[PDB]
Amino acid sequence: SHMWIGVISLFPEMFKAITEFGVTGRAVKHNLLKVECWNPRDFTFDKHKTVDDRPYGGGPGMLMMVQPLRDAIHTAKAAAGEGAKVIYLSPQGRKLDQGGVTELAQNQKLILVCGRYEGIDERLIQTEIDEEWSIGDYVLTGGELPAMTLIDAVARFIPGVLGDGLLDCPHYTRPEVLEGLTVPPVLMSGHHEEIRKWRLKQSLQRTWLRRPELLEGLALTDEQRKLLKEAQAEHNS
Amino acid sequence: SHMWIGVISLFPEMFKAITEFGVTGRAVKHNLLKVECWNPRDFTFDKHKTVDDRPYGGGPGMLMMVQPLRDAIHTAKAAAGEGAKVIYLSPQGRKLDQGGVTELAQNQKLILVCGRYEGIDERLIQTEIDEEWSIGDYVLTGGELPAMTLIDAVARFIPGVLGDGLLDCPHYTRPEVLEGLTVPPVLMSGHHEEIRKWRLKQSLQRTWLRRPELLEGLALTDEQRKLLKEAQAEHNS
Ligand SMILES: CC(C)(C)CNc1ncc(C(N)=O)c(N)n1
Ligand SMILES: CC(C)(C)CNc1ncc(C(N)=O)c(N)n1
Repeated sequence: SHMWIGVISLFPEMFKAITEFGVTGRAVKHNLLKVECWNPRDFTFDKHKTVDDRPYGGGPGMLMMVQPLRDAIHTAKAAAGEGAKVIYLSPQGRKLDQGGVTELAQNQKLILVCGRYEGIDERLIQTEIDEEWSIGDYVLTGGELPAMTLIDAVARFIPGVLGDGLLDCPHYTRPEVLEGLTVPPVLMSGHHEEIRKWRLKQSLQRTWLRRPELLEGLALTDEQRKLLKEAQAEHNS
Repeated sequence: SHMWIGVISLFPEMFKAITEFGVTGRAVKHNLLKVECWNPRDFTFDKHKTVDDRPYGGGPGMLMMVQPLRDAIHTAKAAAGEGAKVIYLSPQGRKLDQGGVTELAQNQKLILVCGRYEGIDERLIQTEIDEEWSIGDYVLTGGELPAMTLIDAVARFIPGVLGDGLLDCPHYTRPEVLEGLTVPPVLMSGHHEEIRKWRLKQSLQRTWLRRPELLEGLALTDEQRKLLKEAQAEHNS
């Protein structure tokens, strides 16, 4: 099953970062992921191709001009056909987490609207946007990096693109000793079950130490409860 | 005051997305922000320029090979001189928010290590990395988009790049009526103080409705307490 993502952006060439490189680049080349861009600048009619406009009420910044942006959105919606969810990315949106990625990955078509300047007219959010999403509680110069982050995250769910609430365990590769630090012997034991339990215990320990609030949201298995208790006992010596 | 950011990445051309476009592109052209990239592939010695390696303990994925990555990091550190903080980006790191952006923006030099595959050897985190940071609780195919997100966020603090804990207020531009929706008359009143209070009240209302936990962390001013009370009264009709 493939995924189609329409993007509205003043800087469509930024999207080469995901369409030309790495796992996502392969997904695009293999037609597993399609990314199509529309630029509001192409929908302007004045000589200077104006894409910003002044905010009612004054203020230091500018907003995206409504007409070119609205026309670009409508063109993207026509290209998508029916069933495409239109998303605006901003810090005022629902904060993205891996559960939200999983939800968004259920869509076969998405349209991502990338804001620049101080943002977009509130009435376009009311009339054109289905959902507002944020990649995190911080402020950027534009919505393109958030859009690409979202695309990369959801692309991992497309069948063929790739070859539990806890933080990842530590990983080791060659050499066996690096600046005096050795690989945990269990990882060289060849005992698959002991290795699985070590990695799970490490993930539980790391989540407890670094992000204890994430543990509150989990219903730990019996095995996970035991390994977490073991890790906490070792921490308390 | 300018900022220098060294980047370690297998896909340095992805960084054109921030260095060639928009506000960050201007910052680079004007020498306010410098982004310098080193690619571990350039530090390999085998015929096929191998940059991945197998994890001790088995598993489905690969890790970044230690030697090319270590050598790239050391070269970046030599180029940076003293005082450069080395950051690894992963979901196991401290979660980025605007307060964390402000902290990171105090550095004149940063080195950002971008992981690919299943990540990097834990001992390199111990021996080479000063701080681990996450852009959010979700999983991506590589650390490049997180690195670019971080760069964009901190670049906004560099003097000359640009022309309070609450969500932003709604913004409006032309036309006065859009699909039957009118601009709030206060924004056309020309009354600067009434406009300021309306925007602040809207920010308080939106934060309360969408992200009430963010309000708990704020020490509201008298004015903010009053406007929030007004907005909550209007919500309860
Ligand atoms: C100002 C404008 C909203 C137009 C773009 N800046 C921006 N900053 C942050 C995010 C985010 N955290 O998701 C985003 N989507 N966009
Ligand atoms: C797997 C590997 C860690 C190498 C890169 N994937 C990744 N996914 C997410 C983030 C983040 N949330 O910050 C990140 N920095 N990197």
